[PDB]
Amino acid sequence: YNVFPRTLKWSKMNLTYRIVNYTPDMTHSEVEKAFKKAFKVWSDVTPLNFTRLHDGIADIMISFGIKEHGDFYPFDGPSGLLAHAFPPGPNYGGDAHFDDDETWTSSSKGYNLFLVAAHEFGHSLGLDHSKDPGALMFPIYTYFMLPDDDVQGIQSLYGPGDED
Amino acid sequence: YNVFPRTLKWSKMNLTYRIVNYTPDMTHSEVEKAFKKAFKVWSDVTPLNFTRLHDGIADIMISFGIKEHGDFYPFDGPSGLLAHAFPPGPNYGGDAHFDDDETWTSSSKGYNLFLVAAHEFGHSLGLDHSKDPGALMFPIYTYTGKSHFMLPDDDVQGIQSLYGPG
Amino acid sequence: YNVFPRTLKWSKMNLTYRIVNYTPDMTHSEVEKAFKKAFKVWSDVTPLNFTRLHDGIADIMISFGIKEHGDFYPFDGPSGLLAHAFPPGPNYGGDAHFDDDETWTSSSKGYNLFLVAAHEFGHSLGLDHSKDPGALMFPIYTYFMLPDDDVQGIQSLYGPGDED
Amino acid sequence: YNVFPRTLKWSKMNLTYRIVNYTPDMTHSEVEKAFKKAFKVWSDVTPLNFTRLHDGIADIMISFGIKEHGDFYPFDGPSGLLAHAFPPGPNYGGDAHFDDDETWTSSSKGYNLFLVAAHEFGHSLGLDHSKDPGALMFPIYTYTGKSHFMLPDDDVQGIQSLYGPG
Ligand SMILES: CCOc1ccc(-c2ccc(S(=O)(=O)N[C@@H](C(=O)O)C3CCN(C(=O)OC(C)C)CC3)s2)cc1
Ligand SMILES: CCOc1ccc(-c2ccc(S(=O)(=O)N[C@@H](C(=O)O)C3CCN(C(=O)OC(C)C)CC3)s2)cc1
Ligand SMILES: CCOc1ccc(-c2ccc(S(=O)(=O)N[C@@H](C(=O)O)C3CCN(C(=O)OC(C)C)CC3)s2)cc1
Ligand SMILES: CCOc1ccc(-c2ccc(S(=O)(=O)N[C@@H](C(=O)O)C3CCN(C(=O)OC(C)C)CC3)s2)cc1
Ligand SMILES: [Ca+2]
Ligand SMILES: [Ca+2]
Ligand SMILES: [Ca+2]
Ligand SMILES: [Ca+2]
Ligand SMILES: [Ca+2]
Ligand SMILES: [Ca+2]
Ligand SMILES: [Ca+2]
Ligand SMILES: [Ca+2]
Ligand SMILES: [Ca+2]
Ligand SMILES: [Ca+2]
Ligand SMILES: [Ca+2]
Ligand SMILES: [Ca+2]
Ligand SMILES: [Ca+2]
Ligand SMILES: [Ca+2]
Ligand SMILES: [Zn+2]
Ligand SMILES: [Zn+2]
Ligand SMILES: [Zn+2]
Ligand SMILES: [Zn+2]
Ligand SMILES: [Zn+2]
Ligand SMILES: [Zn+2]
Ligand SMILES: [Zn+2]
Ligand SMILES: [Zn+2]
Repeated sequence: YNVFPRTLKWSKMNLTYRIVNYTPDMTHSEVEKAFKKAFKVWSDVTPLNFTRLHDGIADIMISFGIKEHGDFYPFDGPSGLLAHAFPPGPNYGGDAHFDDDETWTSSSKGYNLFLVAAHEFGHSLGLDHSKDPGALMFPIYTYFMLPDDDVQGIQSLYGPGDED
Repeated sequence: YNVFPRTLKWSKMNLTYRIVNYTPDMTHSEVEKAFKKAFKVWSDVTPLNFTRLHDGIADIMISFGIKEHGDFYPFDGPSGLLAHAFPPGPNYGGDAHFDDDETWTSSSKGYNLFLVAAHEFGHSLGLDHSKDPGALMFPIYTYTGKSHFMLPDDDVQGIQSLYGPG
Repeated sequence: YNVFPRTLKWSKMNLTYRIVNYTPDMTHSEVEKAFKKAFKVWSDVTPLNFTRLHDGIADIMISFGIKEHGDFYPFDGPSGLLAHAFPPGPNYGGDAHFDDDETWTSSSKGYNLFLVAAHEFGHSLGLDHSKDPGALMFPIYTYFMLPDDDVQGIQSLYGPGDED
Repeated sequence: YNVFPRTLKWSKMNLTYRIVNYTPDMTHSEVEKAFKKAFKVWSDVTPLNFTRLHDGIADIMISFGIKEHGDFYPFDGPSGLLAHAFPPGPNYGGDAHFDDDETWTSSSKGYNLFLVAAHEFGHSLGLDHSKDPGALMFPIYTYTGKSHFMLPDDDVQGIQSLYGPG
C-alpha cells in the first residue's frame, strides 16, 4: 500500500516543460533564455533536471494569456496580478501562466520575465510564499543568487542534489 | 519559507457525505446502496463512520458528470478515465466525481459503481495507489463476478496505518 | 456564399436532447416526463421535433449540478439562481443546467421542474426574456397553456409548424 | 418577447485588431505579416480598414492557445479543429483563436497561418461557410502551393453583400 506524501511535490526528479506560446514583448530566444535560467536557479540546488519539450504534454506547461485563459484565475489587465502557477500535481498541476497585459522584459523596465518566472517555478515545484522580504518566494515583486530561505525551502522538498 | 503541506488524513473519525446528483444508469436506491456499501468497506476496519446528508456541504461531496464538470480535470467520454477523487482536506478535499459517460451498474456490465466508489473513497481517505495487483487500491479495474467483496489485506493495512483498527 | 442568419436559432428542425444526470428530488420517470412535456410545449406550436438520446452528444445537453459545474455561470446554493440555458449554437449552445441545491418537484412545492425547464428550453431555442408578466419567458418564476407572447416569439423564429 | 438578434455586420468600417500572443512556430515578424495579409484579403475588396493596436482592447482580439483556453470551446490537440472565430459583436465578437497544437507556417507545411487566418477573419466579419468548393469560406482546408492568393469570386460576393465594394 501507499499513503500520499506529506507535502505537494513531484515524485520524480526529471521534469519537462513546454513554452506553449510567446509574449509579443520579447524575442523567442529571449523568452527561452529567461525560462532556462529560471529553471537553473532551482536545478542548481536540488537533484531536479528540466528538459524542454517543443510539443505535447509537459509536466510544466507555460503560457501567456490575458483575462480568462482556461482556469479559475482570470487575469486582470495591466498591473495587479502578474502571473500564477499551480502546485505539483496532474494536469494543470505545475503549470505557469503569465499575464500578457503586463510588459515582459529582460531588463529593469516593466516586469523582468526571468525573475517572475523563477518565482512562479518555485510554486510549480511546491513552494508557497515566504515571510522573508529578501526571499525569491516573498509575495511582492521587486527587481542572481537564490536567497538562502528559498534554498532551504526547495531542499526540504527535494534534497540538495550534488552539493558541489 | 512555506511548502504546501498535505492533509495526510481526516482529523475527525465521523465524516459526512452527500450524493449531489444521480446517474441515469441505476435507480436512486441502487446508487445509494452502492455508495453505502463502498463506505462500509472502510468503516468496517477503522474507527471511521459515515453519515449521509441530503442538503448543504458534506465532507465528501459525490457527483456524476461528463467532460468539463467544474474542476478543470475533465472527463473523457466512454472508457479511459472512470472517476477521480481529491485527497483529505477542506472544500474539494475528499470529493468524488464519476464519469457518467461510463455505464454504471450493480453487476459485471460496464463498471460496477460500488467497486469503483470503494476505490475512489480510498483516495478520499488518504490512500494512494498500491503496487499489489490484488489490492482494491491497485490502479487497474478488474471485476471478480462474485456477489461478495472482501477488502484485501494490503488495503486493510494501508487504511489502518492512517486511522488505526476499528 | 452564406452570411450568418439574423437571429440565434437552430438551422434544423430535428433536435436531440440528453438527460446527462438526475436530481435526487424526483424519480427518473418523473424527470423524464417533466422534460418531455416541457419540450412538447414548444413543439406543439412550431415545426420542431425533439428526440431523446440516452448517451453521446445531443444538441441540448441537460444536467443537474451545484456551484461550479463547467462554465462561467456557477450556481449559488439554495435560492437565487435556479437554472440557466445557452442560446442556440455549437458545443454548450442550447444546453440547460439546473441548480440541484434547489428542491425540484412535480408539484407546487419547491420549484416545479416542468415549468422551469419549459422556460429554460425557450432560451435553448432562441428566446430571451419577455416584458409580459404572464409570459413563460418572463424573468421571474411564479407557479398548461403556452402564453400568446411566447407563441409569437417562438414562431417568429421557426414558423408555426402544423397549425392544426 | 425578445429573441437573440445577431449583429449581421460591423457598424463601422474602421476596425482594430491586436495580436495578444504568438506561436512558437514562426517569427513575430512572420506572424504579423500573415495576419496583415489576411486582413488585406478583405479590406482590398470593401470599405473596411484594419488598424493594429499593441495594448488594450481591439475589436478583433487574436491569440494562440491549446485545449481549454478561456471560452469553453476547447481545442483538441494536433489536427481536427484548427482555429475558430466569433461573428461580429462586442466582447468576444470578432475574436480569433488559433490552436497552437497545430504547426503554423508560412508555407505548405502544417497549416498556412495566412490562409487559415483569412478564413477565420471571414467569420469575424459575418461570413458563414460557403458551399462553393473553390471558396476561401469553404469548410475544408486545402493549400495551392502558389505564392500568390486571389480571393475567389464567391467570397468577394459574400463580403461585398455585407459591406459593399471598396
Ligand atoms: C525578489 C522577489 O521576486 C519575486 C518575483 C515575482 C513575484 C510575483 C509574481 C507574481 C505575483 S502576483 O502578485 O501575481 N501573485 C501570484 C503569485 O504570487 O505568484 C498569485 C499566485 C496565487 N494565485 C492564484 O491564482 O493561484 C492559482 C495559481 C492556484 C493568485 C496570484 S508576485 C514575487 C517576488
Ligand atoms: C479491485 C480493483 O478495484 C478498482 C476499482 C476502480 C479503479 C479505478 C477507478 C478509477 C480509475 S481511473 O483510471 O480513472 N484513475 C483515477 C483513479 O485511480 O481513481 C485517477 C485519480 C486521480 N486523477 C485526477 O485527476 O485526480 C484529481 C482530481 C486530483 C486522475 C484519475 S481506476 C481501480 C481498481
Ligand atoms: C410562468 C413563468 O415561468 C417561469 C419559469 C422559470 C423561470 C426562471 C428559471 C430560472 C430563472 S433564474 O432566476 O435562475 N435566471 C436565469 C433564467 O432566467 O433562465 C438566468 C439565465 C441567464 N444567466 C446565465 O448564466 O446565462 C448563461 C446561460 C449564458 C443567469 C441566470 S427564472 C421564470 C419564469
Ligand atoms: C481555400 C480554403 O481555405 C480554408 C482555410 C481554413 C479553413 C479552416 C480553418 C479552421 C477550420 S475548423 O475545422 O477548425 N472549423 C472552424 C472554422 O470553420 O473556422 C469552426 C468555427 C466555428 N467553431 C466554433 O466552435 O466557434 C465558436 C467559437 C462560436 C468550430 C470550428 S477549417 C477552411 C478553408
Ligand atoms: Ca542539481
Ligand atoms: Ca495584470
Ligand atoms: Ca502540469
Ligand atoms: Ca505583454
Ligand atoms: Ca470535501
Ligand atoms: Ca471516461
Ligand atoms: Ca452513464
Ligand atoms: Ca409542431
Ligand atoms: Ca440557487
Ligand atoms: Ca449543445
Ligand atoms: Ca435538488
Ligand atoms: Ca472582439
Ligand atoms: Ca487541433
Ligand atoms: Ca504550434
Ligand atoms: Zn491561469
Ligand atoms: Zn507567488
Ligand atoms: Zn471532477
Ligand atoms: Zn485510483
Ligand atoms: Zn451552467
Ligand atoms: Zn430566463
Ligand atoms: Zn477559443
Ligand atoms: Zn470556417
